[PDB]
Amino acid sequence: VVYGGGAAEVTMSLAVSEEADKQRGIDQYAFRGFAQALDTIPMTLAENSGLDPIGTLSTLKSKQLKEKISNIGVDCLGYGSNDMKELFVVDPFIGKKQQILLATQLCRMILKIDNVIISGK
Amino acid sequence: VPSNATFKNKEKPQEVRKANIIAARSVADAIRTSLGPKGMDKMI
Amino acid sequence: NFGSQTPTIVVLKEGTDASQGKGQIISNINACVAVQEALKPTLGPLGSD
Amino acid sequence: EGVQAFIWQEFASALEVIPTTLAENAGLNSIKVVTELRSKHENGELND
Amino acid sequence: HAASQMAKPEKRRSYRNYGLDLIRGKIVDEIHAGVLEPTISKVKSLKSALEACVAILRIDTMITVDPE
Ligand SMILES: Nc1ncnc2c1ncn2[C@@H]1O[C@H](COP(=O)(O)OP(=O)(O)O)[C@@H](O)[C@H]1O
Repeated sequence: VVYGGGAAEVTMSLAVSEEADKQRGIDQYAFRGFAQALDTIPMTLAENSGLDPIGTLSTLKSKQLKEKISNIGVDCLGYGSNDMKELFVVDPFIGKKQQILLATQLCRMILKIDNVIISGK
Repeated sequence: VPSNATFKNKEKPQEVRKANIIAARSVADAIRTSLGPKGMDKMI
Repeated sequence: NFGSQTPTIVVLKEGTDASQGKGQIISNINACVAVQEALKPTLGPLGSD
Repeated sequence: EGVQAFIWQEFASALEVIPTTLAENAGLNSIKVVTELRSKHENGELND
Repeated sequence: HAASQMAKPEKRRSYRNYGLDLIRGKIVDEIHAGVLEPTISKVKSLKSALEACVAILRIDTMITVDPE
């Protein structure tokens, strides 16, 4: 079980960006691209709700650094209480786990494509 | 927080600005290979 | 003798290509190198698809 | 401390294309150079 | 020619000014064969042939505009 509302992507985003400082090397920029990609889903939720994606993402990132509670997320219904526990929003973890696997493993095949041969219909 | 303030309309200019940046960066990519002493000439 | 045309007999049927000269065997080399051009970047674990 | 400051962060990174292109056209790795550029340009005021 | 650079000083040197005889299929001295070429012809040829190759090696992209 996990709690939705953009709280899962923000929690997993800061964990990847923290490892980028320890590893460094040539892959330091690889963890940054994966961390910025996870934040796109919470920022997309703020676009359809007419919010500021910058102010919303900065609040979620500052909350996870101050406290360890991962239940803070984006509210598109605007009932207040960014805590997902009070809003009851719940998502399956098996669903959110496949979102990262299907997105990462598909981009691995796309980036390997060099010569593109397309026949005429 | 939602449903209030204003809602954005005519979002095509948001796509027009993207189409203008992508088309301008595509031109800057061909000239980019000519930058610096290692650049190459462009025959037209 | 059956006509004023008197056509000239061609050894091979119309549509047959030519050969010999210079570069006929070279044409076969450039055909294999061009096919090799696609398979070269696919070599190695860092290669492409 | 403003949204204008967040734009200036992208303005500084946009100027890095010139030294990045110099390494790409010369065959050298751009990140390996920029990693040395950031360290040397911190102490040195100029000419690096 | 490979033995001409290593021919070393002491005329007995020789090893140079030799070329191909296409009629007889042998290597003979070009001085006695009566074949000579101006020196300036070699200087202007190598410089002109290089400028043609330098201009081509420097072209990354060819742009062809259709006529109006
Ligand atoms: N009422 C809600 N409150 C907070 N977040 C929500 C709500 N409904 C959906 N979401 C978030 O929006 C995301 C997309 O949900 P939705 O578009 O309804 O289905 P799907 O997950 O198949 O795209 C989910 O990850 C969820 O966290």
